[PDB]
Amino acid sequence: PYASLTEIEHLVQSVCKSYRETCQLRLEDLLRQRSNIFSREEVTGYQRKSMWEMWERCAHHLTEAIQYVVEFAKRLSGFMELCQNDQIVLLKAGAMEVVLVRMCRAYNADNRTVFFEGKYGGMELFRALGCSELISSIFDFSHSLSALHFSEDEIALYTALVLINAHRPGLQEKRKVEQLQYNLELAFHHHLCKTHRQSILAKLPPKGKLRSLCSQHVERLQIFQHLHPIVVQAAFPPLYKELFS
Amino acid sequence: PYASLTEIEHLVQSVCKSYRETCQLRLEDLLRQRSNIFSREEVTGYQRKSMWEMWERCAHHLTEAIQYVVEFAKRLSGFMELCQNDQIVLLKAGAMEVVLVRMCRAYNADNRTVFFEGKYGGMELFRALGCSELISSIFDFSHSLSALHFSEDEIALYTALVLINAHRPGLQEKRKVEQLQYNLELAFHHHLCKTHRQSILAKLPPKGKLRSLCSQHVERLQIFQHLHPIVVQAAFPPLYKELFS
Amino acid sequence: PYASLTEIEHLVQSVCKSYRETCQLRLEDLLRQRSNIFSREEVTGYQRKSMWEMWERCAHHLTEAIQYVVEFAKRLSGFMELCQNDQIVLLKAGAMEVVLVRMCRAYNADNRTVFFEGKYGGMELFRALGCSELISSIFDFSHSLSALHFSEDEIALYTALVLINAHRPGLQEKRKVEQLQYNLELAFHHHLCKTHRQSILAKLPPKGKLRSLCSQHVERLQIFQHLHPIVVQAAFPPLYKELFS
Amino acid sequence: PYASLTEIEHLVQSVCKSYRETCQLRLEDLLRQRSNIFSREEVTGYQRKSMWEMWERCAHHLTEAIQYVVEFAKRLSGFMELCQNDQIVLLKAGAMEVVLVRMCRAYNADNRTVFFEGKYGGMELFRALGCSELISSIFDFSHSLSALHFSEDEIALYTALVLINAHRPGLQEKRKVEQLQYNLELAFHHHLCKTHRQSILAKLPPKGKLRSLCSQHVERLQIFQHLHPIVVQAAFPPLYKELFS
Amino acid sequence: PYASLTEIEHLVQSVCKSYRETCQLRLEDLLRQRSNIFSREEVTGYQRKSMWEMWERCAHHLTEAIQYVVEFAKRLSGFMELCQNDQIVLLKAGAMEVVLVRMCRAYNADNRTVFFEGKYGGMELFRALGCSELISSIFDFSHSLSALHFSEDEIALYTALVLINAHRPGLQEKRKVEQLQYNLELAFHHHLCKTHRQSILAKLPPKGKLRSLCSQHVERLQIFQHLHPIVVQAAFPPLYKELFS
Amino acid sequence: PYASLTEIEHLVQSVCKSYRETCQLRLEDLLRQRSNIFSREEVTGYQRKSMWEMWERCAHHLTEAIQYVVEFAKRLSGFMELCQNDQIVLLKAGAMEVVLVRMCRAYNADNRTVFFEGKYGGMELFRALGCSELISSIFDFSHSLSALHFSEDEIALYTALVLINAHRPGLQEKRKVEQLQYNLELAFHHHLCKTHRQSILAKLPPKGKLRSLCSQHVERLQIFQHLHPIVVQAAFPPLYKELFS
Amino acid sequence: TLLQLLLGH
Amino acid sequence: TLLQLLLGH
Amino acid sequence: TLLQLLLGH
Amino acid sequence: TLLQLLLGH
Amino acid sequence: TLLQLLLGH
Amino acid sequence: TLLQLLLGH
Ligand SMILES: CC(C)=CCC[C@@H](C)[C@H]1CC[C@H]2C3=C(CC[C@]12C)[C@@]1(C)CC[C@H](O)[C@@](C)(C(=O)O)[C@@H]1CC3
Ligand SMILES: CC(C)=CCC[C@@H](C)[C@H]1CC[C@H]2C3=C(CC[C@]12C)[C@@]1(C)CC[C@H](O)[C@@](C)(C(=O)O)[C@@H]1CC3
Ligand SMILES: CC(C)=CCC[C@@H](C)[C@H]1CC[C@H]2C3=C(CC[C@]12C)[C@@]1(C)CC[C@H](O)[C@@](C)(C(=O)O)[C@@H]1CC3
Ligand SMILES: CC(C)=CCC[C@@H](C)[C@H]1CC[C@H]2C3=C(CC[C@]12C)[C@@]1(C)CC[C@H](O)[C@@](C)(C(=O)O)[C@@H]1CC3
Ligand SMILES: CC(C)=CCC[C@@H](C)[C@H]1CC[C@H]2C3=C(CC[C@]12C)[C@@]1(C)CC[C@H](O)[C@@](C)(C(=O)O)[C@@H]1CC3
Ligand SMILES: CC(C)=CCC[C@@H](C)[C@H]1CC[C@H]2C3=C(CC[C@]12C)[C@@]1(C)CC[C@H](O)[C@@](C)(C(=O)O)[C@@H]1CC3
Repeated sequence: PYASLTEIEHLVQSVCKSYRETCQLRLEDLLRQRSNIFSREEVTGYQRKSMWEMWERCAHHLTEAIQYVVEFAKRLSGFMELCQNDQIVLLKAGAMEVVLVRMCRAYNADNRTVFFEGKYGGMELFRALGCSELISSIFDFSHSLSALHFSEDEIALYTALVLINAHRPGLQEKRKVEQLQYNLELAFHHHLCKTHRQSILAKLPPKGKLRSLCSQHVERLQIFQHLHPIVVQAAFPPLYKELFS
Repeated sequence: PYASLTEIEHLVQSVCKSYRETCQLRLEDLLRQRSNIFSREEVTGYQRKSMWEMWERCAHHLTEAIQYVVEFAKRLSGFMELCQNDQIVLLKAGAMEVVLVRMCRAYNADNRTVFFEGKYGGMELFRALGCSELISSIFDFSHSLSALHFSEDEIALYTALVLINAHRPGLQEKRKVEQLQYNLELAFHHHLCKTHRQSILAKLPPKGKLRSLCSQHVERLQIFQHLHPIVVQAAFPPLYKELFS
Repeated sequence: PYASLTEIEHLVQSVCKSYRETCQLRLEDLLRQRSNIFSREEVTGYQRKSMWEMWERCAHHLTEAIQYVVEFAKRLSGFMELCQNDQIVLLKAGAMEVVLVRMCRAYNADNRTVFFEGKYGGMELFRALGCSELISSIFDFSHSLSALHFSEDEIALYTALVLINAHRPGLQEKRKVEQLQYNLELAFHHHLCKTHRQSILAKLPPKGKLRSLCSQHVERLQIFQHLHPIVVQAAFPPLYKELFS
Repeated sequence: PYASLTEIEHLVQSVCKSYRETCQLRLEDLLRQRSNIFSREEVTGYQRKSMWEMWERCAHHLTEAIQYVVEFAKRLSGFMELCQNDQIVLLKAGAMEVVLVRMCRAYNADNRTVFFEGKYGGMELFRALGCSELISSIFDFSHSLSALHFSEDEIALYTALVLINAHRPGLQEKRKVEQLQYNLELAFHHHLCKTHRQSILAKLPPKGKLRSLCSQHVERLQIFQHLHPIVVQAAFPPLYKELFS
Repeated sequence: PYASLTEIEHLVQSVCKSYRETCQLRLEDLLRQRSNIFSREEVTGYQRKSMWEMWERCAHHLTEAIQYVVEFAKRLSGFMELCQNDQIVLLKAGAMEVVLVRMCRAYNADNRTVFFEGKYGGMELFRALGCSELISSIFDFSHSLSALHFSEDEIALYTALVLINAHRPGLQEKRKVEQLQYNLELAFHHHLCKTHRQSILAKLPPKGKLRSLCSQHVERLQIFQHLHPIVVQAAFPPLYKELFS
Repeated sequence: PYASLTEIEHLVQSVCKSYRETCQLRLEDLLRQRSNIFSREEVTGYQRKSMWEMWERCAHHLTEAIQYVVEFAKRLSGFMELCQNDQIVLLKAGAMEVVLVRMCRAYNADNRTVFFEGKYGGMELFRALGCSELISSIFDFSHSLSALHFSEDEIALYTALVLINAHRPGLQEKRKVEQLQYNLELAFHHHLCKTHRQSILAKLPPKGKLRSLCSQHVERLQIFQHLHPIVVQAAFPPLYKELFS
Repeated sequence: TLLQLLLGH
Repeated sequence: TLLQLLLGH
Repeated sequence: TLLQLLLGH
Repeated sequence: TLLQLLLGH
Repeated sequence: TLLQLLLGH
Repeated sequence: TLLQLLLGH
């Protein structure tokens, strides 16, 4: 060792804490409600809702989580110390990525159900969206993640790396991000070895898997932003509009 | 691992700190005075004191320690978060148990002497109590504990588990205690393995050993509370009276 | 284990932090400027300066670092708790020792250059001092240290032990220092084993090596304090004068 | 530490090896055939077999495994060094216990199927036995074990402790077994902490759970040994007859 | 953990031993001769040798090392258990790769010299080869490796993975290699975390870097095999001819 | 790490095994007989024996142990690989040193008794020797060692270092011993950190403490070799005579 | 109640 | 800007 | 006895 | 005294 | 074949 | 020599 161990196991604690505070839903509560499923009747009610409702509905629920991700970023060690521009670039292109990762906690894999609006629901509540291929791609993603059996610490560190990405275009102080990214990579790897969990590094999904999903989302949005342009202009939360233009 | 290591080694630190602050006597001071013994003359002075003095005397010294145990409880992680009722039930039935454990620090096993009123004294200062069998049972208990050579961290974690006991009757939110107890069990076990001290888990005295002692105490009290009812009503500290009715 | 692990790995963190805050120059900045060398012209400018300038110059730069060492001491765990006299004795005889150790961070060993006044310079900037043997002895010392490839944590703990020395004469509460020194020795050794860096304990330079250097410095000073007595009286920083009389 | 670490992590290796050699079926082969199930037709064929066939059939398959358990015992460190009598007592009362533990490797919990005669079959192949309550009790047992996700090392060490039991009646050199049992307990516990798997110690099934099953087996046998006494006398393998009289 | 730790830290020992026995030159001997350099006169003697000598010379020295690599393979755990065809495919395409890795031990990076024919020589002994670009590419490769400061254990495990590559074309039982490769990947990664050396995994050179070098070698050979076809047919060692056709 | 961990934890095992095989008395047997003391009558019988008997007696018992130490040396890793001369020098000057260390296992510190001729006896069985100051010095030495609570592994490694000493005069291949000594120092230190027993390194007795004892022995021998020269010539075992001339 | 006071009930 | 507001730009 | 045989008694 | 000042004596 | 010989094919 | 014998010199 040449790097300060005290400094790196400080970062591990800092990241895990910043996530712990901005974890939105506490896990024990997310788990105990896994026996709280949408009835066959309730599900039908969702899929016979209108596309411009299910979009407006989800776009609010999404922006709900995204807000917490922003808080995570702010409390993240050495994130604010970055340039104001870079600070935006990472959050804008990365916030949606983080949420998709966080979903695996609200996703039970035994029944392939996500915790949506109070209860667990299947892939087909979101039938009314018209982008039911992207939904399947999302559920498949959260399945692979749920298969890895992440700890809450590993979620904390993984999502941290998801946000801090120097390979994101538009970065002014790129070299500044590279350094921060590396220390977080070191911290993640150290914690995995501290816990014999090094095996999952290869099991992690490719960097392009979330590149696909997040862009596939903004693709189906531009469709909706054209079908119901006045709806997204008047109803959709501004933060959502700002991020997904 | 699936549980958050950062969360569990946080608890280990939290418990050890809460004890460290409410340790009453600091250990180095408790040790250096082990060459400070009651003379043969002094001892006789104690055993020719009156039963209603030696009881009133000890009942104050006991309530002195018990007060510190209450502080330990308050500073204990997630103790206050429990129900107000349960909070009382655990403390009432458990405070006396903790003190008996803490005594092993003020008990030198080479000479079988306890640190009482400034100096180390034998089993027979407490001859004047009339319950000289319970005293022997107590000294034997603290001997077995002293034989294990606890660390101050292990005392901190052991006593924590002694207090947090979901097997105590009268608990409203019992399931709440079970969860807290388990995390403390995990934290204790983790720290023992971190220090190769796992061996002592089997060496620990049974849960009923302290059930015996604490009840054996309140048994001999009811005798005294009947022999000298007016003494305990007027002299004995209220907190003692409240706990041992 | 019998000592509290939580207490000892707390000290390790406390020491590393107190150094981290009083590290004067941050290391990454000290490293990136290793390609910033004094030109052949610049060097000549230094060695044709007057002895009473190069002494007055360095004596200010030295007192600059020494001030930071004093801050390190104040923030050092359990240093202030020592006697006021002892507090002075350790700092006075030890501050110069610490600085010599800290120099190895500002010393590149590939070219044998020290970071002096904005750039890296060789052994011969200090030719104008007249004590060019002591300078060589110093550079040789920082070379051996640089050869060990210290971590920033190991610097933090080593320098801590350098300051806390119960073998220093003039100590009132010597036994008090011995105890503090030991806990720091334990903490250092624990951290080295935590990091497989135990090998360096034998590689460390003898306690007399710095005894030589620091006294060899005050020896060449008394020469200068006699050659230019009015210069040191009027120009040399008071803290320097106080420490090296 | 006071016990020889080298000696205890030698035992851990010795036990794991002795099991590895007598593991009967290699695990990777046991796993890849989990997609090899008995058809609805095949199952019916089993349950319409005669009780005296299904008993004679299983009693041979059981004695097949029991033979491997005996080899495990012989290769087990310090088992042969025990008294010849004790050597028999442990094996006789314990061999059946070990097999029940080993079954959890041939038991898939997703479908509640055991690997029987080339394919995986449900609880109801053994309907023809007449003791279909014991079968359910067995499948429930192997489910709880399968829920713990044992390593092959943990199986090796657990089964070792199952066999080495000083609480078994009829032991001559009981104190000799106690000592061997303890070293194996230490070795097991050490390996669990080496792998952060200490959590499972409390998750392990009670000592009486297998006391129930093994005796429940010999109970239903005495029924069959009375219904078809001539069958068990002529067909049942001698080793089976010897162990279950 | 679910994989057998005892099994994986057995493999780590097995690989390190198989290398230790087939390490050709022992390291301490390779190091002490680093002050044994070719004189300016000697070097000229090498570069004025004929191309058909320097090729015939090196092709023998290369086949010398390659023979040891074959022994390493044979003693490698679970290599012989592979198919006879696959056994050849891995060795043929991989032996040259391993040697290039092993060279970093006979390469001093302070002076950029390789241990050739008794002494250390620079990049320009091999001027007479005509492929002096490949030589530079090789020296650059061994420099990067020498920069990582491998342990002898890490060389043992790295080279093992270099040989065991399921991405090599012509493999019959490819799935068999994938499994062996993975266990070796796990073993390597485990040992790196055991030694806090996980950092080097990212520092390792790409899989194509050696693909370049080994093919770049066989490319310049076909040139020589055409310029001096009768030389390679009569002088070049058969094993070399067999591998590089 | 740069040294091969696999190589160093191999040495740790090799040394511990070589001692384990040549441990003379097994420890559990040495401990259980601690309640087997010489009666007041028996002791008197020893001290009224003649000086030339008690010397001849002990000189045989000593040579008994020394023979085992020689076996330890032979089985010690890389001891035989040393020069034949050096091999003798280390054994001759070091065998007596090792035995004095091994005595701490046969020395109970609660009663200050050594296991001599079947039972535990005090310092005063050896009154008849006339060198009753050396005896006291020896008992004091084994007390300090017994105070450290060595493991059997730590005895194995300590005694190894006691024998392998390059500071012994008369060494031909001294540099060869230095290298072997260092690897053993590394192995010892590694094992202590593996077991959190690093604390004892400073607690170990100085190298001169055994220099004193062993020479103090040969000093009192020359007295006896002059008082009863014909006794030592005819009775004393040749190996003893050879070592202590 | 005194115990309740010591806590804050 | 809303994102800028959430941070403090 | 068969069990005794399997061991070596 | 300056050193005493820097500490707080 | 020489490589086959070195192994044992 | 006896010591030499014990080793093998
Ligand atoms: C067009 C669009 C937006 C399609 C996406 C539709 C779907 C996939 C999308 C719309 C709503 C959104 C959602 C989550 C992520 C994906 C999902 C379900 C999760 C589960 C992530 C974790 C948060 O903690 C938690 C629980 C919360 O907000 O509390 C939410 C609950 C709501
Ligand atoms: C009828 C009764 C009450 C019988 C009990 C009599 C005896 C056993 C009982 C009466 C007084 C009591 C006592 C302690 C526990 C048992 C004991 C001695 C200890 C040592 C625990 C640790 C505290 O830190 C410390 C040092 C303190 O108060 O500072 C006390 C000192 C006084
Ligand atoms: C007569 C005398 C005083 C002779 C000493 C002359 C020489 C050896 C001496 C005079 C000035 C002094 C010096 C340092 C230590 C030795 C040295 C160079 C270092 C490098 C230590 C680390 C500090 O962080 C740093 C960078 C700083 O002040 O920022 C300084 C920079 C200035
Ligand atoms: C009356 C009786 C005997 C009732 C018991 C009936 C049932 C429960 C019982 C009869 C046959 C028996 C059996 C096993 C244990 C329980 C079970 C199924 C297992 C799976 C243990 C692991 C061995 O490795 C393996 C695979 C083998 O023999 O290879 C066997 C396969 C056959
Ligand atoms: C056309 C060709 C073959 C060009 C390659 C020329 C050059 C690069 C090539 C020709 C000879 C060859 C060589 C080695 C690898 C590369 C190198 C130098 C090393 C150093 C590897 C480690 C072995 O342990 C050791 C020491 C040995 O054989 O003992 C050899 C010594 C000889
Ligand atoms: C003049 C002389 C020789 C004075 C020495 C007298 C005394 C100190 C000396 C004479 C006999 C000798 C002795 C031992 C070391 C010191 C001691 C007692 C020990 C205990 C070491 C460990 C061996 O395992 C063990 C048990 C054995 O031989 O089995 C012996 C038993 C006999």
